[PDB]
Amino acid sequence: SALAQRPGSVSKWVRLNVGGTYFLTTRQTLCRDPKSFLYRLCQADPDLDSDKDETGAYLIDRDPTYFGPVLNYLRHGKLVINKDLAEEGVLEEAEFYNITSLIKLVKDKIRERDSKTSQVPVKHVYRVLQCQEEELTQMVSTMSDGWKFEQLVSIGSSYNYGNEDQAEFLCVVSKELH
Amino acid sequence: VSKWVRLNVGGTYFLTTRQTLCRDPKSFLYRLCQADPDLDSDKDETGAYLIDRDPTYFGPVLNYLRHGKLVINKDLAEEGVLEEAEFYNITSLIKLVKDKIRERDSKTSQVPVKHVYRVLQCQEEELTQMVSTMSDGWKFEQLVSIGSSEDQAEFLCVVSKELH
Amino acid sequence: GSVSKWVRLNVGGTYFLTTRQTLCRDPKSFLYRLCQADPDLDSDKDETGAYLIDRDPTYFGPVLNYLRHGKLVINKDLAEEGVLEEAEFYNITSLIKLVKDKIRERDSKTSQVPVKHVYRVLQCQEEELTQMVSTMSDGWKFEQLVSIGSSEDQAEFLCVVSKELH
Amino acid sequence: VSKWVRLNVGGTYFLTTRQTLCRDPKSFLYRLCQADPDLDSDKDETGAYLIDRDPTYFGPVLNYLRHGKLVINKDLAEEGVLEEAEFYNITSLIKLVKDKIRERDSKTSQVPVKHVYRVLQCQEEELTQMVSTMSDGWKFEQLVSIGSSEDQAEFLCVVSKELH
Amino acid sequence: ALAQRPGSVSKWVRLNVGGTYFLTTRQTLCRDPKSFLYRLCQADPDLDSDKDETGAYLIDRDPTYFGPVLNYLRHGKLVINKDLAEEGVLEEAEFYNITSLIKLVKDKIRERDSKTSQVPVKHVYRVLQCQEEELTQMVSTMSDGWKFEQLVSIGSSEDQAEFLCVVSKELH
Repeated sequence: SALAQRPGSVSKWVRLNVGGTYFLTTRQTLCRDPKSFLYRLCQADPDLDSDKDETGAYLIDRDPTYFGPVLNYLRHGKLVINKDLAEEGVLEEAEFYNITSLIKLVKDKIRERDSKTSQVPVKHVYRVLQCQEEELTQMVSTMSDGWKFEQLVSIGSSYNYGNEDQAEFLCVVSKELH
Repeated sequence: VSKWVRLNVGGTYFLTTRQTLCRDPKSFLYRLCQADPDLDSDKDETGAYLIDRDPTYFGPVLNYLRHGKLVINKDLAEEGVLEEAEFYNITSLIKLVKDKIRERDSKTSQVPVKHVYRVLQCQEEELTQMVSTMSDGWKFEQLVSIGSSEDQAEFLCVVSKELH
Repeated sequence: GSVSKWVRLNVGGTYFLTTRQTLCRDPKSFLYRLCQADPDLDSDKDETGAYLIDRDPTYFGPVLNYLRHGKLVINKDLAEEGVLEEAEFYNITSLIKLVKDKIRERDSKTSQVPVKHVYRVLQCQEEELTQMVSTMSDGWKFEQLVSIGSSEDQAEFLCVVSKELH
Repeated sequence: VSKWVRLNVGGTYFLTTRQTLCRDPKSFLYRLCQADPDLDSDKDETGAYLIDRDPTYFGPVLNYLRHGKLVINKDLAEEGVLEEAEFYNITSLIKLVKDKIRERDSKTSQVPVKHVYRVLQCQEEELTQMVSTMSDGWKFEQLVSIGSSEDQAEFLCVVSKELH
Repeated sequence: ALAQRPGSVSKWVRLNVGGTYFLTTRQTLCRDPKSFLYRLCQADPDLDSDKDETGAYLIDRDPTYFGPVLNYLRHGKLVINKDLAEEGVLEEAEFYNITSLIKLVKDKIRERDSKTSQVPVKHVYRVLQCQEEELTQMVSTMSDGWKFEQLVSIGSSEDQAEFLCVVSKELH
């Protein structure tokens, strides 16, 4: 019944037993955000000397898989998620441990990808080129790079009017905008 | 008399508290929680309880029993979850697990987001203008004459939009 | 009337625990010899008790799952071809069927057949044109439309619309 | 020189039988199948042989030696297999993997699925029919009036078909 | 009591990176004299307290990104699997200070973000002209690779012609 704490109670290197798969990290990493459950470890908390085991690991009834990204964040202040981990189980772990900074960023991600699908795609831009027939072949083959043919449409077919008169063709052409 | 319980699930070991293995008291797991003299021999030398089931699927099961949510990693197949939910007898989860299966099954739809349309009208003079100026999201499908000889039309013109 | 219940497998390095009884679902399979406690494999047992098996464990999961619950559970990363080979070596006829249905299921899914279309020509005068196109039922896409004279009564326009047949 | 042999590729143990490692006698591994006096420093406490390489990619290789097939999990990089194949020197497997890599590279590059076209003809009355009764797989492209105000043709109508 | 450890004067070096043990040879870690690792390579005294109860040196970083690092060293080539986050490697490269790696790791991060290639693979366009009678023919005896686009009528009520016809062709 605690006479005093245990020889490792302040060690540099701390062993966590996050739900089964043991983790390794330096006590001081845990002192990054001083409102987290884990900040207790950082400060030698004597309430934890019954949730430590045989190896002197700290125990944690939570999911080792999801924990990683968290422990990394504490290590360098960055969000790392492999492409198969499910970000919501990262949220649930961010809350449980209580890392106010992180939780903001996870829920940023969660929107960022519910955004990522949402779009109206490729804001196409259109242009109406006009020419006579005598240069139709020309106008079509000498379009600019990237632009596509959408439609063209006659404007009067069956000889002219007088010693002058309106062009003869339109042509609408498009381009992407990625 | 320990708060903690080790589980040898198919081979790999799992750590968790007596407290988490009784959130649903009809389950198999509940007996462990209850310090049962009928699952004593099903412990190994290091103390764990032995459980002839694949663990890679037993993950999400144990998470639910912790925070009451469903957490499935993109690659893990739901169908393998369900079997473990049903083997362990955790009805509330099974409900959730079959809702995921119906959830993502119905996504085979090649049934697209319905395009709405509009039929614009303008004269020749403001046609180039009309086209280039075109508002946000609207694509161009076709235009047509109404004869280039009382206003009525000079040109008509169709255009589409997505509505997801 | 003995009950030596549990047994450890050293499949390819990574251990496995499963009950004697699980390994007696297909009595024509290699694993049935482990189940009967065969003296001819006492020298394929290491120190820790387990049975040595010179095969890939990443794929031996699905195979052992079938013998627990009689179903085919395959994660999306694991390639089914590897489940087949293991299924053959261990010799689980029932399973070798199931695994070979999966492959033909999927390796004939990647064959992408053109979508069929149904096509109709409507016909609507100028006034009621706008109305026609913007009201269209679900699925029906636009295709073309043509003036029939652009200038008595008749019909003013026609129009082709179309719809997937998935 | 027993029967069973333990490796230790990159710090994650492998188990296999002498017999699997003699398949190719011009590969590094072959020395571990004979019982080499000069690869006995590189044994550890557990008796296993030590190998400074990456055990992710080593699996496939070791598989090929057991049953002569190139099995790969979908996520893993073939380029990493190639490289581990080469190191160990299995000329058979380097060929199989350099097949796999050519087999899927330049995947995203098809010869332009050629198109064949027709030009259907009809009159006022059967118009609706011609379109509504179109052969399997042909697509609509364009239709044309021929002078709308003793019979002749009234409507000409182009149509395509993909040739996969 | 004898003399020395059947395994002290050893080529082999155990790391306990973030909690999952890695094995490698002294000769491997030394590939870049500038890196953090180069020190454990050379059995540094200012690290003899980051070793554990069984000889492996300790590193507070994430193994699941380490891998690639320890590979590049072994064989001077960048390997990452399709599911690992390329960004997370950059950090583990920058912490260890492997300069040649950090030029590669970033070049891949460009390489695939630098790949919105909706870049319209080009099309050349032509304008054909044929009468009514030989209008079915043109369309079908049309050359290899060309597609149809649109066609436009020219005056229905002298031999010349009666229809234009636009037709595309891809430029792969």
